[PDB]
Amino acid sequence: ANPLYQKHIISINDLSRDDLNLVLATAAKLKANPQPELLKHKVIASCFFEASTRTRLSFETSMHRLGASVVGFSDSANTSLGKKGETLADTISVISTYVDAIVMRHPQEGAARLATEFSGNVPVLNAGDGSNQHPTQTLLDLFTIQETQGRLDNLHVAMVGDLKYGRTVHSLTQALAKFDGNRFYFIAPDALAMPQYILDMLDEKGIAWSLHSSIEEVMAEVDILYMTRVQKERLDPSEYANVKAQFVLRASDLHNAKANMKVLHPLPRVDEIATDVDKTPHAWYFQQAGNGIFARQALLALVLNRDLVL
Amino acid sequence: ANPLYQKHIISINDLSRDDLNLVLATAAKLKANPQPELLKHKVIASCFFEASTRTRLSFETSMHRLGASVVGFSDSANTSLGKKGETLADTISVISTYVDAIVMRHPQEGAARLATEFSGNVPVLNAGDGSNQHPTQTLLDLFTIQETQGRLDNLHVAMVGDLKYGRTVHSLTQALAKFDGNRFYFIAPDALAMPQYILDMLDEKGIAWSLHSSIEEVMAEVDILYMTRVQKERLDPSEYANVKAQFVLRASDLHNAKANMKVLHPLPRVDEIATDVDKTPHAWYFQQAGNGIFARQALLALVLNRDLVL
Amino acid sequence: ANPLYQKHIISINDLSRDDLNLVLATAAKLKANPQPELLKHKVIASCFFEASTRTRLSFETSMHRLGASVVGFSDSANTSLGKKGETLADTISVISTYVDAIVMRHPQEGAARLATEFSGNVPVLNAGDGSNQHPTQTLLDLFTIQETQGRLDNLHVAMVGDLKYGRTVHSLTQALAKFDGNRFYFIAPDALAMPQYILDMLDEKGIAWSLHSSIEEVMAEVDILYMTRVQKERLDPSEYANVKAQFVLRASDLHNAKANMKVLHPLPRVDEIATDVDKTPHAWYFQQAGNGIFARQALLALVLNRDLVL
Amino acid sequence: ANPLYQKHIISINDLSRDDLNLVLATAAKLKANPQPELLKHKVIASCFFEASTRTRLSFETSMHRLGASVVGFSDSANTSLGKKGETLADTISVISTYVDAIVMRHPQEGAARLATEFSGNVPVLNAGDGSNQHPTQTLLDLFTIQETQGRLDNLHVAMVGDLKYGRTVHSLTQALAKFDGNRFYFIAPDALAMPQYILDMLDEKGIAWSLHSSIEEVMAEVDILYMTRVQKERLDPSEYANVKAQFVLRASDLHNAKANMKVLHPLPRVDEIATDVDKTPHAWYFQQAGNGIFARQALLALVLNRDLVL
Amino acid sequence: EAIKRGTVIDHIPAQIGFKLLSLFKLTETDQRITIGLNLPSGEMGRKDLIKIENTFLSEDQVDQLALYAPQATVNRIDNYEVVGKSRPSLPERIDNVLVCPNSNCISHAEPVSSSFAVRKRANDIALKCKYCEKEFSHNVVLAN
Amino acid sequence: EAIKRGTVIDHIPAQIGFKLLSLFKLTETDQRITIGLNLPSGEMGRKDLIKIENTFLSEDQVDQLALYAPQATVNRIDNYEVVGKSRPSLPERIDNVLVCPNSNCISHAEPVSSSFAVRKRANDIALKCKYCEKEFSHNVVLAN
Ligand SMILES: Nc1ccn([C@H]2C[C@H](O)[C@@H](COP(=O)(O)OP(=O)(O)OP(=O)(O)O)O2)c(=O)n1
Ligand SMILES: Nc1ccn([C@H]2C[C@H](O)[C@@H](COP(=O)(O)OP(=O)(O)OP(=O)(O)O)O2)c(=O)n1
Ligand SMILES: [Zn+2]
Ligand SMILES: [Zn+2]
Repeated sequence: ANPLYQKHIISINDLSRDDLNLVLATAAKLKANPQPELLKHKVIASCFFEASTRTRLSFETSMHRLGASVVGFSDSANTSLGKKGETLADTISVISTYVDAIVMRHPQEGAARLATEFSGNVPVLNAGDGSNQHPTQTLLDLFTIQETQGRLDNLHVAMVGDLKYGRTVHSLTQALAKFDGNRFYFIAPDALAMPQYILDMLDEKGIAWSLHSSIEEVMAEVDILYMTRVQKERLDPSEYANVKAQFVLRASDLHNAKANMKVLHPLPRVDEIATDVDKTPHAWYFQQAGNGIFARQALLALVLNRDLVL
Repeated sequence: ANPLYQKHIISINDLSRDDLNLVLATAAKLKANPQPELLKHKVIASCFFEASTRTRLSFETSMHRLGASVVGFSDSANTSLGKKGETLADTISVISTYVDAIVMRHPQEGAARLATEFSGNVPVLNAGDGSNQHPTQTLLDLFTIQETQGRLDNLHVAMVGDLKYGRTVHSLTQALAKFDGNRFYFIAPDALAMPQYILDMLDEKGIAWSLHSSIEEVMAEVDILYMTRVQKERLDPSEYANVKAQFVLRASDLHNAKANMKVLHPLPRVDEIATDVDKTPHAWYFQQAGNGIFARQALLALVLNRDLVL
Repeated sequence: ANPLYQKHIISINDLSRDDLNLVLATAAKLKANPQPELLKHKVIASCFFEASTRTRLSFETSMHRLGASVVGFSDSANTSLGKKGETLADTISVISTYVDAIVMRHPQEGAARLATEFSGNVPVLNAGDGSNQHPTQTLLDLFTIQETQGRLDNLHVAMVGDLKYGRTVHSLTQALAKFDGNRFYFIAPDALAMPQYILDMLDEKGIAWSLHSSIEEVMAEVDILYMTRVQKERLDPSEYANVKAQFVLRASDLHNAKANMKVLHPLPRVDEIATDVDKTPHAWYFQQAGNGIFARQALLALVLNRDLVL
Repeated sequence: ANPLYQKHIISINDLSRDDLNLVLATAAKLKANPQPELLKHKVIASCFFEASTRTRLSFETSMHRLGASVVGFSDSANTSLGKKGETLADTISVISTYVDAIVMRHPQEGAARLATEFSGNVPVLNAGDGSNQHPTQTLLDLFTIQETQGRLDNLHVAMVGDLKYGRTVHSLTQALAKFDGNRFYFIAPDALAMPQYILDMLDEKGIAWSLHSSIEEVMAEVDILYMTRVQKERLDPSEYANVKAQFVLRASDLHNAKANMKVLHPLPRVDEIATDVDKTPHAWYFQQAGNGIFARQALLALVLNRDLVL
Repeated sequence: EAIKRGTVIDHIPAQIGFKLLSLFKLTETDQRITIGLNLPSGEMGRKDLIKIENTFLSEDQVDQLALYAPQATVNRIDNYEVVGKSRPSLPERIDNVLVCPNSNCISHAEPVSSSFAVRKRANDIALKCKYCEKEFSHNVVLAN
Repeated sequence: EAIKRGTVIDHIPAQIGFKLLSLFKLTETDQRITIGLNLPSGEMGRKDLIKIENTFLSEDQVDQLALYAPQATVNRIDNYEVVGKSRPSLPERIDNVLVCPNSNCISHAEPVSSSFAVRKRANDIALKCKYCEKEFSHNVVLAN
């Protein structure tokens, strides 16, 4: 079988570089040659314990693109009046008798990992567990970088915004750090700096990174400008006002950008990316979202289908 | 391709009489000879930003009757604690990379039209935008009138109820006014009269209409009695009490109705149509709802399938 | 004892011209000569089954200015044991064994009147019952007119805004119609016209009134310009915008206003009175609100004391 | 008349050292010799646009201890007519025609200051405006320090906890900086450090301050240990656990504390002060809270009386 | 006074001058600009006028002036001396500058340009929003 | 073309005259106005110029330009003679024109005019909102 057949997809730290490359290669194939009946007769649970419309639609679309059937729910409503007094363990023990795979998003860290201990031979795919992991986001990010840059090695990658609390940038950094010669530029206010443990991981690997106060300091040498939302609910509104300008992008900021440079953003971008960026050849956040379909198909295909995709 | 292939379906004022006839003819065909695999391998977004169970089930049923897959959501919950700070533009920009068509209902007028500016080559079908348009309701209404009356020309059409605020009667009037020789009877309290701009449109076209205080004034010559819900939340309860009787129908009111006359109502009818009407041969509101399936199939088929239906 | 001693205060329709004059004369006296101990040792129930912060604070302040103690509640979407099961009748039967007077506001018409049937010898004062009465607003309105104009007869009174649904303007019109020689000017869109029953009442008393589409038509002659909010909640947003301009008042409109003319508004006034009116000598809506204190004091004093030495 | 008669009390930045001393001297006098009739016949508005039970009960109790009457509201997610439409300006313009003083707490910074621009000659007392000021907390804090230490100069004051977001510690630091020879010890995680603008202000006045990572470093010298809650709401739960231990205080930590040393905390204190501190002679947070009564009485008395015979 | 080339629009009503510069971005250029305001011309309320250097405006660009300044005249300059007089007609689309008065219209707070349709009436002009499809008097639209 | 009696604002940083006209509502009068942006500028590289007749600017009003044209020159003129030239100096308070960047400040959508205390720093100017008492760099305030 293929290396990922019947494996759980929980954390980027459990996927090797060969695993990542396999998912991306499979994604490229399906994009080029769709296989609308590959997962015919599979039933997949779309379990959004925490609601996330954008991520759920992406995942369920990917299921249907391979011909699978979908059952599911979306809570976030059930919370503390009772939520569900039933353990997650029991919920999974039940649901894993119904379906062929579980895709789940949950507000507590570790939830997907816990699921695997109760799902039997039913694979669990983590669609996000608290501030921990979100590997399918990282997989579509990587696929998008590889497609637009031709490689995942020797790149200049800038990450901007809330580097402190963004699970998505933590995970992308770990992922890119599995490849060689990548250089990072971290652009964040002090209250939102890339955490020390990420920097330490880079140090062990002998990977170069530098801190920068603004985007213009490095705009002329970056291949990927990866922007993130500033969880403004964390900051004082006056504090937000004062640092806002350093993590916002507009079209005029792009004058000296390389021709190959792409601007990514896991969305929503409401504050950080002006709409005049949208029609530059650098804007690639919507194409990025579109690649979620192919990355998520590849993962479902690899995990549910014994033989590799052609 | 057929005239409607890959077109957006936003407003009745954008559909010609030939367009309307094409949708209805296609609907007649599919009713007579179902095509359960026509849209196999299409994925359609069912986007109910404003919740509407009756309209959503009708639309999603129509999608499945042609073999399409469905992803979607229903909000109305997200409102003003944040709702979604993300622009509709961005939501559509994302979703249009996932799916082959978008069916959407929204509380703001113009929302579907705005969608088309961001959906790329992905068709948008308007399932209702505020107090503006609801063209698939008008299409199932028209199909129901054509089926039961044998024509859309030279009819006597009575509309009763909240003519002021009913988008559905405004749209049906505009639609019927594209055909010839139709005569209208408007039965509404003064606070809820058919708006002047509709009357002016009829005047330019040299179409006859008259105002009537009650249903009995015209019951003996109408071919279609189209009833609407009185949005009682607008009126004072005592005001509602005092005009109530003029827009309520019971079976005994039907003594001198033509044999061919049908009573339509887009539903719910809880107040306006007594349940003793239900078993008269004139009650046709449930058959009307049933025709929503065939009108909505025809529209999806025409928009997503290059070649005309046989 | 005085004609209002131990009387219920429910409806303007139950108060004679002499009753109105007695309340107003008493209000002027307490305004000039406060009696902070008049109601010492009285306990008054402030029962807002329907919340109204402005009306409640005004009424409770009045109670304290006469030295009374206050107990009560303001109710949102709730109740403890056991209303929503317990009748209003039982609630009043209980509360009337506690207190010396009941001030109540309620969402249903007739609530205060029903209360009088269960409160024994405890006087009930209606702080508003649904779309029916609000007699202490009318008393404070009348006190303000009398104080600024020196009289309640032979006045030119314009009323502008939502005349169809404003219980406050219906009540003020009824009240003013108990005096002689008043002339009315009604300025409202057709959809929100002063109701016919009001017009009939004026006709039967030979009281002159006329419709005008603009404030400019009456400004030179008006003594009191009474503005009322637009209940836009019942209206389409498009509709509310098409006839906004007809009841908006700004400082420039007062150029040919009589020296004595006052602008009144029961408040809140957003979208109707521009803030630039506030500084003119005609703006009197805040003074009107302040007059609520003296009108409500007079009422409590008259009702709870046999004879007032003032 | 006294320097605070009819003055608004909005910001610590508007109060001089002499103003502070006057409030404190008056508080000591009323504590020793209560004047339960000082404000007889005054009516005070307790306006908590933002709910705060502890602060409201404290303030209302103060009002009653001086014999004043009280009207007001505490607001959750609501309002009657017609705030959320009606401006704060109009609300104050109304309420200031009712009452003799306005005590207000509000979620937006500057709300109390704006109120003074509309309240005419009615004094406004700020019970807290967003992340800006809370001057009566600072007054009660200062009263407690003075009462227990006998002075407000030449003190060693440690502040521990969330120094970045605590409006209470910013304000207390500003206040203490109006006196001479005070030395500060700031004990906070880097993410929650006392802001630079505070540090600059101390630098400009030649006031000594230093950072310490543990309470143990300063315990032997501290006169006042002021603990402040951690706004963990802004923080990751993992983060809140990694630096919990740095601001937790327990009885064992007080072993080498000076006999005079007091522990203060504006409350609530969960997770910071172990209950075992409560019984030590240093625990003074409940006494601090009780002192709110005398500080707030003094303020009301000074503001509402020309001259105080005490 | 005079400019060698670019454009000069004249006979702008009083207190409409600055509004054109505002609405139509009429001064948003590194190219040279000279404007005259509350200028004497003939009538008591008189006139405003504008002059723009090295830039020309299309026939469609002229037409947007209609709603505010019907009586103007746009003028091309190629050497020193004029070439052709121009007059704004009612356009079929007024885009970008107007704001839909319907508060529930999707156009508010979305990355789209406003767009309306025009038609005459007794005492006013109807404008119809591209998005909400609602129709208002210009006097309603022109007060927001 | 030149002026007999009134005020001339010269050496205005280019493309700024229009802004000055907006912020300070200088076109809201009947007096004759003459403007030039990016003009024939011997005495500059690229500058703007505004003339307003029969109207005069006090010291504070002149100082309110300091943030938008700190090297402008305001000329007072009577009987065709320039009777006084003054340069904008940093005001201590700026009202009406700026918007507080704190989104939670009470000033937004309330009937009050903005107000900021001004104090110069090495490399920028600090502006402190009268209402929320927060202080921002002028670059933050001016941004929006
Ligand atoms: N290099 C140039 C050349 C000419 N003009 C303009 C300024 C005047 O507006 C115009 C004058 O010519 P007109 O045809 O406009 O004068 P009229 O004939 O229109 O005046 P009137 O309408 O009173 O007859 O020339 C200019 O600005 N710059
Ligand atoms: N009756 C007048 C006099 C002067 N000005 C203008 C022209 C200049 O732009 C400005 C200054 O007038 P000056 O005579 O002082 O011209 P300067 O060349 O001296 O200005 P500067 O001192 O900057 O060199 O005022 C004017 O419009 N009308
Ligand atoms: Zn619109
Ligand atoms: Zn502010």
